Amino acid sequence: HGNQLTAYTLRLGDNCLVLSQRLGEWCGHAPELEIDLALANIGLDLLGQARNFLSYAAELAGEGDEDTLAFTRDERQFSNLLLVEQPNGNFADTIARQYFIDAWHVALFTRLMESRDPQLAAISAKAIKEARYHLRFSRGWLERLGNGTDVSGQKMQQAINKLWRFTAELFDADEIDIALSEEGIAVDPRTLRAAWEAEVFAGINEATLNVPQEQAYRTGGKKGLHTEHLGPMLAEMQYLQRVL
Amino acid sequence: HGNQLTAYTLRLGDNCLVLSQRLGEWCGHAPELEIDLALANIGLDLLGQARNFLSYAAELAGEGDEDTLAFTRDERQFSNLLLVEQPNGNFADTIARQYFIDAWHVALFTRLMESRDPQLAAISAKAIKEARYHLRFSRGWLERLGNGTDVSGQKMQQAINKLWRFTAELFDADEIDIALSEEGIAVDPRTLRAAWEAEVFAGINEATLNVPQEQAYRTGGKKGLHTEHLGPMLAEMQYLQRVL
Repeated sequence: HGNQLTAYTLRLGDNCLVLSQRLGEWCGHAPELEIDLALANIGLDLLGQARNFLSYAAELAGEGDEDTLAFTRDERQFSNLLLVEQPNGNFADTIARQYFIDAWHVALFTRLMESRDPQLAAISAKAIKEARYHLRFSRGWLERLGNGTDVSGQKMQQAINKLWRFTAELFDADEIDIALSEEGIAVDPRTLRAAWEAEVFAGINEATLNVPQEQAYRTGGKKGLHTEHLGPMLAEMQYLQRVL
Repeated sequence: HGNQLTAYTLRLGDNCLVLSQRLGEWCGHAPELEIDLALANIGLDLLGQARNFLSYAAELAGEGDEDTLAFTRDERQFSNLLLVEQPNGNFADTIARQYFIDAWHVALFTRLMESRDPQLAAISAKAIKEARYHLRFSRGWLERLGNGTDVSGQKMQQAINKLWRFTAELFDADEIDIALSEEGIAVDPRTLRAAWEAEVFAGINEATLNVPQEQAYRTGGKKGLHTEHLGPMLAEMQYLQRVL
């Protein structure tokens, strides 16, 4: 059971760490200073939550710390969702990725605040506040791009379409999710789908765009099975740790 | 001659290119937003200078362009001074590195703008203006950190000390320097020491700091012999070219 809790805690931290790294790559390349500052702020919030989760996972494991966990594991040991390791692409692609994960975070942390694990509950109490601001930002830009010129609307629709194949993974429950949720410790991913859709489907329509059709999807992140993008990203992250 | 002019032009381009990438790594990590934007600006100036030099070198070589030069060369093919490939360290370490190269650029371009080579003269004529701003910035921060906190003057002195071993290389002349300077095209590095010392020594003492004592130094950059730091840097550039 200790291993299950460690793995659960670590994957939540991995999601934050990986996304944080992607947002960091935007620094100095955003369309405006305002956007550049917002993305850096979200990345910093995510890095902080990554520290909290990894720190707790190292404690549970009885060895290492947030740094050993963040910088000494190769992709096979990373357990983040595939959605956060995807390339930044254009601003629209980054906005779609952010909105999907932000809506997920708000739903997750809202429920995880009730966790019988006091540390997970405490972390969620702080993360929920950050997630709400992220969502306000990502949903706001989704709306603005979708309601802008048809060209920006097309770019926003395309971003939504290409990243939709990574949304289903957010709602599948594995053995760890099931065991820990029956214990009132973890949130059953399956139970977050309704809240996510209510937010996302509404946001997409209010941006005057279409919700993609459900199709076969990509998965494996929580089991250490990733896309070709994570490896290179981790090498970069580890390098930046050495030089900066 | 053709090969020497190409090598000379490329080396100046490499200095700028390598340093711009290091400054780019400071994005979002500077002490304050103002400093962050300033470093990002210097880096962009340097990247602009790098394009001019590399573009010219590619022309001289009658093959390739700035992109193939910047991205298809391994470390043994790079010709930047060792000082610019050094890690950022803390803000003081970055200020020492910047101040030393800015003083050098001002001394060099002030004279190279009178090169028999019209393209080098033109590039230098534009570069010197930018270089003056860089120097004001770096010297300004040197004076500011040196005369600041006890810990600041301490970190600044340590920054000066650890990078001093990379300053002598800026003044050694090789076969290319000598041949091209005799043709009135290049500036003989040995003749830049006087101006450089007049600037840097004054700045260091004005900052209430001590000029390190000369001793054995590191060199080889100009002929493709680099420290352990360049290889990883190039790998990072390659990565960044792929991701965004």
